[PDB]
Amino acid sequence: IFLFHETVITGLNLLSAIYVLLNNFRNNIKGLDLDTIQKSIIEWLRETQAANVNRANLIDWLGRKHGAISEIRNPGLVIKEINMRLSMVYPDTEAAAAAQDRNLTTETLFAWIVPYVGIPAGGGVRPEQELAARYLVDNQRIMQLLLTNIFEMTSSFNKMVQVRFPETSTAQVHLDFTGLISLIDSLMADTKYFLDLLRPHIDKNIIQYYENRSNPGSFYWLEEHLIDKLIKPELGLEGVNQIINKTYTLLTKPYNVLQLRGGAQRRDAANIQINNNPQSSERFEQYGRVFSRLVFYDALENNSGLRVEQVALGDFRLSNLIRTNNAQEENTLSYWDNIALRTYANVNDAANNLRRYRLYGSDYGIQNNRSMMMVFNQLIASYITRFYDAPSGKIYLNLINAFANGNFSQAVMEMGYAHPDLARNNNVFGHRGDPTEQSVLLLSLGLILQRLIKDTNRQGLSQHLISTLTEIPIYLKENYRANLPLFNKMFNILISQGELLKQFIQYTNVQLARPNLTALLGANNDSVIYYNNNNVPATGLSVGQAALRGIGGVFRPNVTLMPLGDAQNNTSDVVRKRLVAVIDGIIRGSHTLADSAMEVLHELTDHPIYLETEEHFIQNYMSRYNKEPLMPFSLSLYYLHDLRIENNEVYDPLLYPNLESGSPEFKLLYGTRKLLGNDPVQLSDMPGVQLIMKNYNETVVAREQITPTRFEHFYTHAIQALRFIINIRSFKTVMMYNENTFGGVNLISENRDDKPIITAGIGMNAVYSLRKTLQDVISFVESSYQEEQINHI
Repeated sequence: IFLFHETVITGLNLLSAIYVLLNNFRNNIKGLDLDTIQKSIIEWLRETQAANVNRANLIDWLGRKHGAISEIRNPGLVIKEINMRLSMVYPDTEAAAAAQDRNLTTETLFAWIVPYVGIPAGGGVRPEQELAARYLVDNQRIMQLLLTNIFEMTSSFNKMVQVRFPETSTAQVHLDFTGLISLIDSLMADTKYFLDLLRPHIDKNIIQYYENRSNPGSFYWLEEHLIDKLIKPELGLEGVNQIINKTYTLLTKPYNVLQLRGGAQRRDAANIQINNNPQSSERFEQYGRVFSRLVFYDALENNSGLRVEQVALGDFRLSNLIRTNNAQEENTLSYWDNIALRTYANVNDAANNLRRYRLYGSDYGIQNNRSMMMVFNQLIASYITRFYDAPSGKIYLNLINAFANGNFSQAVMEMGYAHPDLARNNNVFGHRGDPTEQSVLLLSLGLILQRLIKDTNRQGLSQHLISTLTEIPIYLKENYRANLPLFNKMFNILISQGELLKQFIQYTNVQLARPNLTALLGANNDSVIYYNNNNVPATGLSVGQAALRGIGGVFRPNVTLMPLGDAQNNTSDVVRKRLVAVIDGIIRGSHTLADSAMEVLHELTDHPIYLETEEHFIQNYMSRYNKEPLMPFSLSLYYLHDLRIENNEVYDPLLYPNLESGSPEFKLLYGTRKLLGNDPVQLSDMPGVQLIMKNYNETVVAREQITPTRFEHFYTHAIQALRFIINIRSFKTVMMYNENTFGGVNLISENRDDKPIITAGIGMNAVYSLRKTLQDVISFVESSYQEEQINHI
């Protein structure tokens, strides 16, 4: 009964979770199927009357099936918005410098294609219909969602799902699923094996309840939907890969070009025509804005597309260190009062008017600004916050030494090598140029770390630093144990995202040009930050930009921020070098902090045993109750619970490294820390898994017993599946702009028509941890009365 729960039900829940993710992945990729979208648009133009040529009619069309051409789940997401200013996507193909380019929108294109509806006598596609298939599709949105979905899915660990680039004639991108497929076969075989073994001792009704194909989440239901209709054919996984490749190829292929000039008086007049003499850059869709947003920010949109409201510096716990010298000295952090005479605001107006752009926070995890740079800086913020003990006012030096005194000593000790996230009030974030490899750290966090390394008391001794581990409080070492692995894994997720983006940029022909930013925004060609007819030069000499009294500004030209520039400063080659530079900076910082986290962890006497709620919990439980606490592997599946949604994006507080020692969330993280990691898990690292095995073999006779190799194999496959699922939904997905993506879908439901893992309803087949609260799980472990918990199961 207990063993059945721990083997059959656990394996069925894990396989069902794998199916949910794979099926949602399939639906998303089908939703971004560019081959179908283009062919359907051409068919629409072939079969539509001239009067019905409008975006509404096409949206209705794509929502329907037309012969072999499949419907699209969400037509409006992949067709350009009606008023999308076309110069926002196609670089200067456009003349953004006029008030006539303003009347040039997708509406103009729909008005331009009216005369080229219908089929020529030959039956072949019109050239205009091929141009319409290109220019009417929101290609940038497709590329963004495709990249994000792939990046959520990519699972190089355990060689599960590997994104390989075979650069042949097609712009080839392949998702090798062999590892995940072999793992699915393995867990299905193990699930069937324990079913066969336990059939004689379990009620026939229970076995049929977990086997009958009509019951969702049963073994044979999975054998139908997960294997027969997904892994090995409905659209199979290899067909999904085909659509991924074809879509990416179609996104990056050469096309014929239109001359997008227009605007007689309104948006239904066309100076548009075929351009049979195009520049090379126009034959290719450009995705510089998309990649920019993925890395740091998309400067073209309001506030560079970020959520950056000016807040008092004291919103952050460590605001007293957003400073320039010791606490007892006179602060010099200020802002430019007048640029003509280069005067600084005085102490009072500086301390009262200075605001921080809220790109990170101390009280929450990653919940906004899911770009690589801002995720990176928010992780640093939480890092310093969690490990700086306020009552003592100390942080362990080895945590930050390599970062602030080593690889990133420039961003912390020198000025200009950080993004300026401080300014006087009534100065919005605005439209901001590209950072460099050396300005991916937020200036505010750099100043904090500078204060952490350098601050000294009146006797010259270090103010904030503890030099030896022996003097770290106990609970803080517990916090180390539980949170440092999360920090390492997350900085490595950033590294993996950056390296994979680099492989896409390098091993495919994608063009990464930006539009004519200065024309669209009306900014100066020397402007490094522009917002509402204010031009911030690369010197940073603008009223309100942060500065240091008596020394100068926080901007270093050609380092802090690049000019936003015109189309010529926004070519695919240029933006390519800029994106890769920012990526490399993120990667270097993440490597350094991750190595430091592991270094401090290695110095600690860390022997994680599965579901110890705290140090020495097992031995003390044995001492008090003379028995070994129940720690079934099933409880780890609690992490498969529904993620939290905020502003349509998932996050997971349970699996964010800001947890506090002794809390229930912390106890789960402390118990499952090696299980969440990437290291092999031996069966002695899970003592309750070994005890349930021994207790079942003591009852059954030789023929029906289990080998420590069959148990080791099942659980190796149980570990891998759980890690694959968790790494998708709670990490890769959470650390990226994930709206309209598959990674964060709920795996659980109380409706069996909704999900194959059914909790608290007709068809309920979920493990104990998915039907109960976290407190129930922790007490499941820490209760003396084991018989009543076994009675629960």
